[PDB]
Amino acid sequence: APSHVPFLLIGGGTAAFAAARSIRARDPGARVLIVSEDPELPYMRPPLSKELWFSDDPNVTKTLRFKQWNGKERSIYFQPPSFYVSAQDLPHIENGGVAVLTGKKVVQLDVRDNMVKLNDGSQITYEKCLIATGGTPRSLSAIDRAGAEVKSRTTLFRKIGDFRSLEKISREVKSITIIGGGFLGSELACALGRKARALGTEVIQLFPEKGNMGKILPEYLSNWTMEKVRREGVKVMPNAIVQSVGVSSGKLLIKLKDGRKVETDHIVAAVGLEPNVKLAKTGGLEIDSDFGGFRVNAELQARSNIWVAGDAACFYDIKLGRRRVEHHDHAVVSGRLAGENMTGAAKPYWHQSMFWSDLGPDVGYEAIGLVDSSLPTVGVFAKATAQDNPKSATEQSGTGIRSESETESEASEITIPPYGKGVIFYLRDKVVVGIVLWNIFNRMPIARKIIKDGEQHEDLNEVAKLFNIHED
Ligand SMILES: Cc1cc2nc3c(=O)[nH]c(=O)nc-3n(C[C@H](O)[C@H](O)[C@H](O)COP(=O)(O)OP(=O)(O)OC[C@H]3O[C@@H](n4cnc5c(N)ncnc54)[C@H](O)[C@@H]3O)c2cc1C
Repeated sequence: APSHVPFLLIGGGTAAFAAARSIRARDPGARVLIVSEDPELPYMRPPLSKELWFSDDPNVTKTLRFKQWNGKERSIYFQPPSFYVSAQDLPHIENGGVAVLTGKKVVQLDVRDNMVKLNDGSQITYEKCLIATGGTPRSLSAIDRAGAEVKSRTTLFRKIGDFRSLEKISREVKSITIIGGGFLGSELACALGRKARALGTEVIQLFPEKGNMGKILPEYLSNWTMEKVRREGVKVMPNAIVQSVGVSSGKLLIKLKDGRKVETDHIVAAVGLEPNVKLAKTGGLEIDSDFGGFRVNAELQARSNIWVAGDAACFYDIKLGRRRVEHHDHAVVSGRLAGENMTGAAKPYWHQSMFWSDLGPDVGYEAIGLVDSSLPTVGVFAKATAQDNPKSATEQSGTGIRSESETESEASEITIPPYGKGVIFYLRDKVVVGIVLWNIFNRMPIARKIIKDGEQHEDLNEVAKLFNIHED
């Protein structure tokens, strides 16, 4: 570990990588150190629950290369390992570079001193610091009460190391249970379900809601989604609240509050995240008590020379106010912006971050703004053409990272032109405050503009025609 680095990026995920890239774009002599508690160099998370499981290629667990839905291979890593310089070389190497200290954790932050201390005792001073620590998976309290035998047979799915362990479990055991009905839980259900159809084994998905993604999607589409996951072979148990987990026979026994017993060999928990804010206390840094995460100003600053980006940040959304998100898009754009600000840009974060999820190559969702199933919603559906699927969208764009194909921009203008797919408008009064797109692609710029303008929209059916017609 060097003693000092001009740019110190704490955490080695998506936000950290985008900030490193941005810093080096604006200052090509810059010396950037990423400190990553994981053994792996920076990598994107979306394939871990999607294309890596759909690959029929051997070796996938070793190589972490995946085929997109269009059949083109891509690495999980943001860049080849050859592109980084060594941490030892970074302070003096000609033209600077980006180094990663892997397997190291920042445990203390000294803001007054512009210094951090690592788990190994090392001290690093900085000029400009980014906190991009992401978040930690939530447990289920019934699992924490359970024996050591239960805990060792529970995966909190989040990293490469979890893909590798679970993929092997999937080939060894007869039954895996996913707890959580959210996008990630549902992705993993389809993933494991596909492998289990091959092996003749069992996959269960359980959650308290009436259908998959029940907190976000309206009842019709949530149920549709549950049927789709069931068509994959998965036993989906909605209305399921876990009372306890123990052991009975040679199995884990999950007892639901309603009396149902579920027997299984392994549990995967996908019940959300908590931002990694441990450094706030030594730092004296403000955390948002309502939403979680480090509070940041318009420019993503927590202090004059500390920025925060990605899952860890609680920022003021241009239209929603204070919020935190768990969006790949946000981690990329806020990371990039934080890097620009670290190099003097003084730019505010005005981005409206999008989210996507794929349940295999034939089903895709996108979301933007305030998407909460308890709001009044208006769904406008149409029938799918051959191109209304994540596969075609990947084929047209060359990428399956939907935030790249959609673009980050908002449309210039909205003027109106005089089920398998659709748009769901989420309303506050009769203002569209959020939108979900189901099998509709390359219209995020439009959805951003509709939410941004915040006009009253009486006839949402005319507005829907922007989504339901060809792109095109
Ligand atoms: C399996 C999975 C699938 C997903 N799929 C999608 C998707 O399809 N679409 C979508 O929009 N989003 C998706 N997401 C969400 C998206 O990946 C996250 O929003 C994104 O990773 C956030 O990036 P980040 O840099 O803020 O945090 P991360 O990428 O989580 O990186 C944070 C890093 O910092 C490290 N760290 C934490 N504390 C310290 C410390 N004190 N010292 C050193 N290192 C530290 C952590 O180990 C971690 O590596 C998915 C997430 C997961 C887990």
